[PDB]
Amino acid sequence: HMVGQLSRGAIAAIMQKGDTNIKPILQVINIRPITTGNSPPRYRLLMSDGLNTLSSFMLATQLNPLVEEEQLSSNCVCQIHRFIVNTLKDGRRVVILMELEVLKSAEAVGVKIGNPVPYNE
Amino acid sequence: EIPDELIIE
Repeated sequence: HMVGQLSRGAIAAIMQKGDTNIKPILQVINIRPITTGNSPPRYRLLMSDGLNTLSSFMLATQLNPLVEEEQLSSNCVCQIHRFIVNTLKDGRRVVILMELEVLKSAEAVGVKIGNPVPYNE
Repeated sequence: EIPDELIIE
């Protein structure tokens, strides 16, 4: 029951209740760089709580070494210890990951867990 | 879904 390892319902809680006290366990589905200019690179993530995916996660730049040294990568399972929500002028919300711990490496997990569907914001 | 040019603003 691999989905029992993920905080099912955390994405809805973040995006509907603005709950930032939870420390949810999520799976990275994908990571890619965001287009940037003359600045530190920035990374965006598609994350899963087992029920939903959400593509609006951004890594704080202080966490860039986790991506660049390949510890945070697609399929890994991580616990979010500190995050903030930012709401854009157009109404869409971005979740900025400030502190996280990788609980299980991508190589130890190996696959997308469950069948999460995109969150309807 | 949010484009790169808007996600960082």
